[PDB]
Amino acid sequence: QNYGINLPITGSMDTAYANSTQEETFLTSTLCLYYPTEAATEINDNSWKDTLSQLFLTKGWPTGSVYFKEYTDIASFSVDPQLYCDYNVVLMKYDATLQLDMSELADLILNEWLCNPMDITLYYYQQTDEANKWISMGSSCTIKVCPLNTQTLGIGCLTTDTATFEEVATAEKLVITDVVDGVNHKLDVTTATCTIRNCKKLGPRENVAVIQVGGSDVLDITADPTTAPQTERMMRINWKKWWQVFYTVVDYVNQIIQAMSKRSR
Amino acid sequence: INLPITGSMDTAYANSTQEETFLTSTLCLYYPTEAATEINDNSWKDTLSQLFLTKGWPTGSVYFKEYTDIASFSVDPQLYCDYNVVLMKYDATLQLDMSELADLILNEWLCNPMDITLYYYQQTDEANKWISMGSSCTIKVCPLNTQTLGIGCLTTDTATFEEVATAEKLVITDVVDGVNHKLDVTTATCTIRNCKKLGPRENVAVIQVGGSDVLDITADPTTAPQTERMMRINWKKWWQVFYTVVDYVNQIIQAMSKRSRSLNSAAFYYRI
Amino acid sequence: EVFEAGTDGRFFAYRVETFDEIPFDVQKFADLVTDSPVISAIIDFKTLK
Amino acid sequence: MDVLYSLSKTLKDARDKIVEGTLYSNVSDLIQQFNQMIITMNGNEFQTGGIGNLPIRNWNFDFGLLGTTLLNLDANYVETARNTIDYFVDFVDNVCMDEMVRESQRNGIAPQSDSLRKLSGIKFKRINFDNSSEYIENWNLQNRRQRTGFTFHKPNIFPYSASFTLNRSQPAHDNLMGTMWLNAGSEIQVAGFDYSCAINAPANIQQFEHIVQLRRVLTTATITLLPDAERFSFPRVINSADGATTWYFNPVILRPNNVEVEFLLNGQIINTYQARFGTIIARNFDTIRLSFQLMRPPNMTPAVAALFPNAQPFEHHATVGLTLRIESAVCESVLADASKTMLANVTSVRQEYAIPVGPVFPPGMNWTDLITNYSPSREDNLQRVFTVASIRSMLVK
Amino acid sequence: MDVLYSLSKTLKDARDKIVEGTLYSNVSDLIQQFNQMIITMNGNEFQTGGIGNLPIRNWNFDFGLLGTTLLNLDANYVETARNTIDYFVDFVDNVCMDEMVRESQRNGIAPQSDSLRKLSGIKFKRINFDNSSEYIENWNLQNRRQRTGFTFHKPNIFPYSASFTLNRSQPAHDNLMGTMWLNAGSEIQVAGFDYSCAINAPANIQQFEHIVQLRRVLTTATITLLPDAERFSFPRVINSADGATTWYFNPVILRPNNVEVEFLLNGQIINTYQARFGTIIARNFDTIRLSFQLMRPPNMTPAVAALFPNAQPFEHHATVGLTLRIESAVCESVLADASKTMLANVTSVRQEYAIPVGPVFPPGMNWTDLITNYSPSREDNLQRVFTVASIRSMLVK
Amino acid sequence: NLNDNYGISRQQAFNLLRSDPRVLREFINQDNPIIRNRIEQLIMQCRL
Ligand SMILES: *[C@@H]1O[C@H](CO)[C@@H](O)[C@H](O)[C@H]1NC(C)=O
Ligand SMILES: *[C@@H]1O[C@H](CO)[C@@H](O)[C@H](O)[C@H]1NC(C)=O
Ligand SMILES: [Ca+2]
Ligand SMILES: [Ca+2]
Ligand SMILES: [Ca+2]
Ligand SMILES: [Ca+2]
Ligand SMILES: [Ca+2]
Ligand SMILES: [Ca+2]
Repeated sequence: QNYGINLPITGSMDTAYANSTQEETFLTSTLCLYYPTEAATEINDNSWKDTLSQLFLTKGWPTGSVYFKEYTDIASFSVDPQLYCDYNVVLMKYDATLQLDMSELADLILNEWLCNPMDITLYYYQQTDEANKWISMGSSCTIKVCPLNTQTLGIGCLTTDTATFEEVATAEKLVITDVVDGVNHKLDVTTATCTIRNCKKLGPRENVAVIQVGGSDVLDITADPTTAPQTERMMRINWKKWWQVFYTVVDYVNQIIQAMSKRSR
Repeated sequence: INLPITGSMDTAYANSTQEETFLTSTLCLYYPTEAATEINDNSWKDTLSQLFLTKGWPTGSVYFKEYTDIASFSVDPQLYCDYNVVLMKYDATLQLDMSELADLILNEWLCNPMDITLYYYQQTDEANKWISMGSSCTIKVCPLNTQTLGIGCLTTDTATFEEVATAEKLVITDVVDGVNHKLDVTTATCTIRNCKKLGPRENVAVIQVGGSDVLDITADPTTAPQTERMMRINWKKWWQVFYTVVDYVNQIIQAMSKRSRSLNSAAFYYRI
Repeated sequence: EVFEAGTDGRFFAYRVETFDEIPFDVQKFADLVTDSPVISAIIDFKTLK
Repeated sequence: MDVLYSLSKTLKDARDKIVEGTLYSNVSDLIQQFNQMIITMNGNEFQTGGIGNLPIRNWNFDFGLLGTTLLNLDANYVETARNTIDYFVDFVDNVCMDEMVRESQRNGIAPQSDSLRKLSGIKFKRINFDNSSEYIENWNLQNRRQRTGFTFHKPNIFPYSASFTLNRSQPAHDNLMGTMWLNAGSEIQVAGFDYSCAINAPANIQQFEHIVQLRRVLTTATITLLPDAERFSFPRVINSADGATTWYFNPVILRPNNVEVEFLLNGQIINTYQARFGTIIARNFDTIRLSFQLMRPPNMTPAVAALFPNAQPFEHHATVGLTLRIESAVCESVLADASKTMLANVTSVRQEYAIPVGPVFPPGMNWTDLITNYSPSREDNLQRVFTVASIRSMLVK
Repeated sequence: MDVLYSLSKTLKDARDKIVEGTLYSNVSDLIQQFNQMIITMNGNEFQTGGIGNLPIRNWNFDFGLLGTTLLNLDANYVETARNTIDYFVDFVDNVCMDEMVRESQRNGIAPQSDSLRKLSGIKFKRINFDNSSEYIENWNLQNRRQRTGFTFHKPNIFPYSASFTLNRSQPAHDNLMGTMWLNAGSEIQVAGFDYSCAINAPANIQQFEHIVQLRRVLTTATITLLPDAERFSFPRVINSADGATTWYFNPVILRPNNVEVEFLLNGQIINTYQARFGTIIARNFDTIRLSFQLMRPPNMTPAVAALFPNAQPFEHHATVGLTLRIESAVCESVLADASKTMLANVTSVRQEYAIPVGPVFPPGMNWTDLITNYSPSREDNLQRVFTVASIRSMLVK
Repeated sequence: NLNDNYGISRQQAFNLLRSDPRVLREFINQDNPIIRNRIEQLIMQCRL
């Protein structure tokens, strides 16, 4: 059990495919859904959770392995999302005005970020690679940046007059900022109501699954404007009600969990 | 990983992994408000940064996270740094608090939630404890017998329950391992979790700024150990304490080792 | 054994006493030109012969 | 054994040379050898078989000699010679079948099939005619210790081994680095794959090495090396080590750079080849080291830049391959090939007469598990059965 | 080679037997042998040397016979005989020093040092007197292939390896499990160490296995198996595999329980010993499997209980050891020992005369790299040089 | 040690005496431990 190390693995091509770990992973794992308040609002039923649980019970998932966790709105969810389960599903409504925020949410939860803190009053920060971004959470973040030159002086901005800084956010609950990698930036931030963290995007999180409910696929996880990929756990649906959506999820929960895979870290 | 590792005793190998990360370390101090109070300066953080720069740590690697009180810090301590140092003042009326904080941060915990009402829980081994965090946690416990009745207590009258925590923010409760207990906790103001102790956290280092060594990290009274990352200092000012820490940070860093299990921000893992 | 070379992409291997071309041996000319003293081709093989 | 090969060779040369119309000048020496063999045999009674479905046969030799008075041969002589040769041919074939099926760890070179011992006695030594064949020659050499050699064409020296090795793995198998090899018979196909095309690795390069450690030495190997191995160059769905989950593999073949093929003997490097593909030679080697690299192209056109992004999805996996075939070689020991049928005759005899599993050979003589542990006992018994199989094949095909 | 040994033996026996006053009835046969040697040698010119700093010498034998007329030898006879013998002794020493240096991958048994090729002729075969010594007897036998064997006291068959293996590791190296071993010469000192003392393990038991795979099969080995390995029983500061960092090792010895020693052959088991110590025997083995355990004491005193707590610090690491020393043994092949100076003579000659490195033996003939790869060519050449070394040491010690 | 174990030619010996980089690096590429050890020791002595 050599943890903290990475060793060469080996195998063969003559070994046969083993049994189906389904009907056991459901029992020794847990499934957490994240629905919006609009769903329960439209529904207007108190026993819909027990109903979906008794339905899951047919697919194999036992009674107390399923969890439902409401969220009033996509931004309130983006505010410190704490996903601690063994299989997470996230039903996400589409709004053309919220596109960037509901893509930042995806880039935050679908992936696994290694996040170090940040202190703006003392230091001036720079990015090193293309995956070392700055994610800001809080209730209203107003972020301004002033890049510096080789000799610690601004570029189109002054290091005293914060009004001359360059604005990238304006009262956003979640922000993910990428800047030019190789230049030191001086920052202004609403530290009182927002925390900023310098995070490196590691390999992806195979434990969550986003399901867009409405419009066409728009989520550009990769900040670089060349890939625009569609990952396997990035699902779309077209909706007019919510019971049909929940029945679809329950009937196709095995494909979802096949698209997902228990975490590594 | 299950596979094995090999070695030797004659070689001088020199062949080893080289890679990159956040810029070759990070460090975070946790100092009490009293220190900045005594100092009365608004440039001492930058002063200490430029000092650490002599020891090698670059500008954007050292951080300070002020904490008002030991209890406030114990309430949801969110450590996310590659090296953590915790300066901690001595107070004989707080021994259990600043030993529970140590047993929480120095050791690595795997915690599952708990539903007091619908269920009655128990401990399996000598490492499965119950940690409760919040603003004021008053806990009461009634052991049970084979026939699901009480023992010196009554399932109905909460006053008959036996008290173990009174007006505490962090509590680490160990009860008899192998019996079902019924609990009463201020669930409105505190959250209790069934936690299991794992291999230690080599990423934090406690520094008792004051009196003699008291921290009994191990709840069992027979060990009373003292780890390499459990330090002591004698103090009359805070500038001298910080200069000492800075002059001897390379030994602190030789005593601390980066994590092995995974990355996480809190003092315990969640596994439902 | 003399190994010549030029930036214009010519390469002649020959002998010292009786100038007579020979197949050019890369992976030997390189290990020689690395360390062994190198000489200018003012009297290059064509004119030399 | 030498006298067995002598019997088989003079019987072959008798069925061939002794034909109607031919001339006694061409066959007088062979006829004298035949008559000497008959004189030696006559009066001895042999037994054969008694293992599995081999029947127990008793041979009694009382024959007449062959005349030497004629100049040209007639049918009245060929008929006698044929009636006298068929019996000896059946006897030698039955002895060879009785000997190919017996095993022993104690002195596997010494003969089993006790009739063959009796022939290895010192009265039957007047039968030797010529020990010319390669197998009997190397047998006599080994008895009179000398540097032998069997020249093999496409030798089956590698046991079938298809397998992979992952040096950077995950549960979801979405960013992998590793090497995959199929070592089969006389050929090897190795291939190193990286799903990131060496974007994070240093200098935009990733190193792959495969060390094949042969069980027996080889010499004068003529080898054909090529890039871009085939069977690891198309989409695949492979199970993990524990056979629990599967992972996909969609390759994109590049060329191996910094390629180095090292033929070693006792760890001492012997032959080295750098960036040379085609027909190469190895003079003495017990180990092969194939060490290649995967180099990210620094300049890329759009159609290939769209395949190697700086993000984890990586639906195209960069690969570099090498194929290596040992077309011909020489070995101081005995193996199987694509030219000779000695192994097939042995295994066919055993499968036909239903011999139980022996202490030495595995069941069915699976060359994989019989080369995997090429111990000296197995090597001796294999030389022996191969020799008598060649001897039998010289008579019955 | 037989004639070289015969020369050496009859010169030895001439320097021993022929002394003033002795009786011709005791040395008549040896005098006839010496005179025949002189006759066979008279008229030949030998050359010796030509490699490294070894000089080039020319020998021309024209001596006179030894009188068969006397009854009691006198000093005027012994003096002439010794004047004759010292030349032959210098010639034989020089031939042996010419032959111990040369090598060949093709027919290493076939002589080198062409004076010895000349002595291999059929006009020199009349010199043979007797071949009784162990090495020459095994030489003649292995040529006339038979079941041979050399007897060894404390043989050097294990190549020097001092290494460990961790089945549970961390970067801090505070809770480990693994096995350490020193395999050197005739001794194997192995030690399985667990820092937790098998508290988190099932049944309070932790297993360890150590598999040694010899390159040549031994026989009739007398072995001493003791517990509590010594050189893995004191504090240590050992480096990681990758050399990055180090770790402390403070051992505390415990007995190995349910111990097992399996002496195997081609994967099959031959001998098995359970909970036996002291002197043991092994009739044949190519592989040794030591299997031992660490059993946490169910009962414990205050001190040892305070040394083995249920928490991670673990400042006293439990260990279980085994020393295994091969005292005597027997082997079909040739090795080194702690009794014989053959390897020492060979290496001393090569080092003295600055012999360039050859195709077969490793540089300087370091027994570690010579037994880690003991291929048949190396085996043959080593047997040859060891035999001529024994010969040279029968004369000059 | 080198002349004894790795038997050495006259030219190689003269050039090693003269401390010739050509033959020194020919050995260091021949992977001669008797020289690689000395050179690694020069490193471990040229550290500071
Ligand atoms: C594997 O699956 C087969 C087919 O359903 C089943 O017969 C077998 O019992 C399974 N293996 C085990 C260990 O149960
Ligand atoms: C490390 O490198 C040295 C020289 O490059 C080499 O001799 C040694 O074998 C390497 N280590 C291993 C374990 O191969
Ligand atoms: Ca946003
Ligand atoms: Ca960037
Ligand atoms: Ca501006
Ligand atoms: Ca407390
Ligand atoms: Ca009570
Ligand atoms: Ca407990």
